[PDB]
Amino acid sequence: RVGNRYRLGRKIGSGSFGDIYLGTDIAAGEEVAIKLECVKTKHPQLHIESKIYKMMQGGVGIPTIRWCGAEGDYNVMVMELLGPSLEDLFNFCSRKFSLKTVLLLADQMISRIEYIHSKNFIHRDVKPDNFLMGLGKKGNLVYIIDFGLAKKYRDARTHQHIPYRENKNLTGTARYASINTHLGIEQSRRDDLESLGYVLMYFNLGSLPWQGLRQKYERISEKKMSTPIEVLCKGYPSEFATYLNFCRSLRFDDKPDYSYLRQLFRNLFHRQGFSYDYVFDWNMLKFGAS
Ligand SMILES: CC1(C)Cn2nc(-c3ccc(F)cn3)c(-c3ccnc4[nH]ncc34)c2CO1
Repeated sequence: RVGNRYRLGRKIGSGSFGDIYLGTDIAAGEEVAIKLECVKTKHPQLHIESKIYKMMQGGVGIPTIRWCGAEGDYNVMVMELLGPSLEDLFNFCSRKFSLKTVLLLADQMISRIEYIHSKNFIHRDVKPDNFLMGLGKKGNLVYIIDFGLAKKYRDARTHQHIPYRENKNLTGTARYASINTHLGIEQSRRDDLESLGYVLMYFNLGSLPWQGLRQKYERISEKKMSTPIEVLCKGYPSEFATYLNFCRSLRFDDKPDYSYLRQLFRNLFHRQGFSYDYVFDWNMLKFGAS
């Protein structure tokens, strides 16, 4: 048991700096997700993440916190249960998302990243595994999770942007990291959106060119810097190359034009003649016997 109304269960995976568990609400009977961090770690970070989660509450696509406290030898946070990550669905769709599905996700993922920025934070871990779909009536709503690597980019009181600086502690997934990260440059808002661009091309292509190579981080960096966007996005609509170029060229402290980025794909969504039924690839899978 955990807290007051939550029972513990399976270990379902590992988040950034912690372990994730299935939980069952005793009062309402609903299922929940629980994060546990051992107390005696010399670098405790669960409480920091929880406060960020609390700051994000009320926004679209932010998981609702049910409880957060201490039990036994663990700090504990309780989230509403959500659906599979975009990586899970990507594998279920044979690692191939249709252009319509990619654009549908892109619109929401940009707004999730914008909302976090609107709360003075940068995610710094933008990857498919950190986007989870909702459940039930929210089955078409993309959530954003795992604020363990998040970091304030402007002062809450004055909005003063953090200074341009060297940050060589490579933090985040290498495959989707911004080139600025590889060059040991402090991440800013442009870096979250640049990482998202690599995610979108990941969905389009099925694998990024710098896949399957401390040593590997340098190799990924070299291939990322040796890959022109024209080569990376060859065969796909120009908006993806336009999106990446806009994020890469964005100034360090500049506020991104989120609306322009979303409209890039929305206009392409309309021009391609796609229905807005909000039907994803995984809603079209067929099933049967073995
Ligand atoms: C394992 C990982 C790579 C990382 N991770 N971490 C969490 C998590 C859970 C509780 C919490 F308090 C903080 N994080 C979940 C998570 C899983 C299921 N339903 C959820 N709802 N909200 C979050 C969430 C996942 C999923 O993907």
